[PDB]
Amino acid sequence: VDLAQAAERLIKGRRAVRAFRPDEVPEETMRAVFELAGHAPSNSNTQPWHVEVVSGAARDRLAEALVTAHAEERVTVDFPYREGLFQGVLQERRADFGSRLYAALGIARDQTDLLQGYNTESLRFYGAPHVAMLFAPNNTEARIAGDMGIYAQTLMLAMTAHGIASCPQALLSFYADTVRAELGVENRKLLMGISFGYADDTAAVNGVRIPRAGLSETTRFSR
Amino acid sequence: DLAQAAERLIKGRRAVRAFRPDEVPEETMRAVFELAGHAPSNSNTQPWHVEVVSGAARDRLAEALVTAHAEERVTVDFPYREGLFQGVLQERRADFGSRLYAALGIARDQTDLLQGYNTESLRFYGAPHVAMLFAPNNTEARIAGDMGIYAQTLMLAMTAHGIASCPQALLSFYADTVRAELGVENRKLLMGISFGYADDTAAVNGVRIPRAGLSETTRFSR
Ligand SMILES: NC(=O)C1=CN([C@@H]2O[C@H](COP(=O)(O)OP(=O)(O)OC[C@H]3O[C@@H](n4cnc5c(N)ncnc54)[C@H](OP(=O)(O)O)[C@@H]3O)[C@@H](O)[C@H]2O)C=CC1
Ligand SMILES: Cc1cc2nc3c(=O)[nH]c(=O)nc-3n(C[C@H](O)[C@H](O)[C@H](O)COP(=O)(O)O)c2cc1C
Ligand SMILES: Cc1cc2nc3c(=O)[nH]c(=O)nc-3n(C[C@H](O)[C@H](O)[C@H](O)COP(=O)(O)O)c2cc1C
Repeated sequence: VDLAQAAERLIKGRRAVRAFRPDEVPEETMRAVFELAGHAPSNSNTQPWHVEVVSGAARDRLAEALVTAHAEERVTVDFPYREGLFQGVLQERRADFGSRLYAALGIARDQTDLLQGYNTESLRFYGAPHVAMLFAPNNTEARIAGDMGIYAQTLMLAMTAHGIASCPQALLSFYADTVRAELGVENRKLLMGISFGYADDTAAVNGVRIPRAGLSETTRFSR
Repeated sequence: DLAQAAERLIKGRRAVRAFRPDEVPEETMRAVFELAGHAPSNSNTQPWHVEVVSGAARDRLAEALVTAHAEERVTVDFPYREGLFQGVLQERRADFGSRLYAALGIARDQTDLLQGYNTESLRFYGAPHVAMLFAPNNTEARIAGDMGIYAQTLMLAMTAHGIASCPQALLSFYADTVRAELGVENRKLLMGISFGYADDTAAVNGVRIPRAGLSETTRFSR
């Protein structure tokens, strides 16, 4: 395996997977993956990430607690929304993603109950046997959050290298107090959760193909 | 196999602080930046705007940064206040600094040497190219997280083609200077990434920065 070919395979191969088989990732493989992810760089080598990996009965209790919190409207998000977050082309991209996702699920925007069933399953980690909750310092701002993203991508690519599918989910961070209470975590903010395991390649949702903007839209070269 | 190749990329990438003058071939640069675009993001928003600078334009930019620093014209879009890092995070920062400054041969009391080192850092460590990572005006934690996803995708794509890199928060302390030299408006500068081919004869490139143990950053429960 040539390095240039390997990076293309990992980077393009990793996709947000929304339906998993129940089979667990072997403990030795999970150890190798999370050890490798720790090699992510960060400002001054601060490594601000605190990662809680949940499996088995603890993962089942956590899924049920999230479903209950969602039903009781107990939203406890650590990161507030900022006005005008997605305007212009950012809004166009979100709308296009939403349309492709709902078309792959076979759901129309007006089918409120079907959107509910789908979102209940999202809180059950899309059936994934494992979830990694990415906690960050209480004073996390843009620079620290950037490092949390560097880590998240290092982890997802290390998972892809071992045939482990993943879904990064901001949704899980909307019930941060529930995650903290279940896991006994104190004085840390929850940025996202990453559901992981082995993809169910028969699920239509895993056939969704999300495009990218391309060089003309993202990059400029000057000399 | 793929598992070994991922280990080689993730562990092989290091912050390189001395470069050869040789340029990255244009076709390789286009392939690397197109591959980096495959980074995921919230709702596929892809909030990144990247300015890649080379040749005479890179020289003019480096000299403008050197001048801004010498004149104390610091302009920051994202604050970096002292005390941002506490407890173990502060000790990891101090431990890194002790390792870096020992490799550079610069003591804590050497103001003239620290100034000379910072001048070279604003000259992108002699790298033939620099990528300036611009983010939306209203960037907060979630959007910044996506910028980080992109930055790591880009650095690993570079490593795969034997391209060395150094992410630099330092360059974001002269945001108005970078904006003016590049004709950029209404975007915030998060960081710069200097890149090219490592000068393997430089002592600074021999530094190996460790990581906290898996037991220190990760907790498994069932
Ligand atoms: N307002 C501004 O202009 C700011 C600029 N920056 C820049 O952004 C980058 C990031 O800064 P930072 O993350 O602090 O990294 P720095 O390299 O500045 O400092 C990293 C660590 O090394 C220590 N250190 C500094 N000099 C020595 C030495 N000779 N021997 C041993 N240890 C040493 C620092 O202590 P100490 O606490 O004494 O610095 C700190 O613990 C740098 O280029 C910095 O100059 C960062 C923040 C604010
Ligand atoms: C930080 C972050 C948070 C995300 N949050 C969610 C989420 O809550 N639910 C979800 O279904 N997908 C979520 N996504 C996944 C995407 O929507 C996806 O990465 C994007 O559409 C690009 O598609 P791809 O990853 O399949 O290439 C998130 C992605 C990231 C990077
Ligand atoms: C977002 C970010 C900003 C950084 N800023 C600087 C910088 O301004 N100057 C510098 O010499 N190194 C900078 N670093 C590089 C590191 O300090 C380095 O990644 C860390 O010490 C781990 O070492 P390694 O990348 O060689 O494995 C930065 C790293 C990141 C991820």
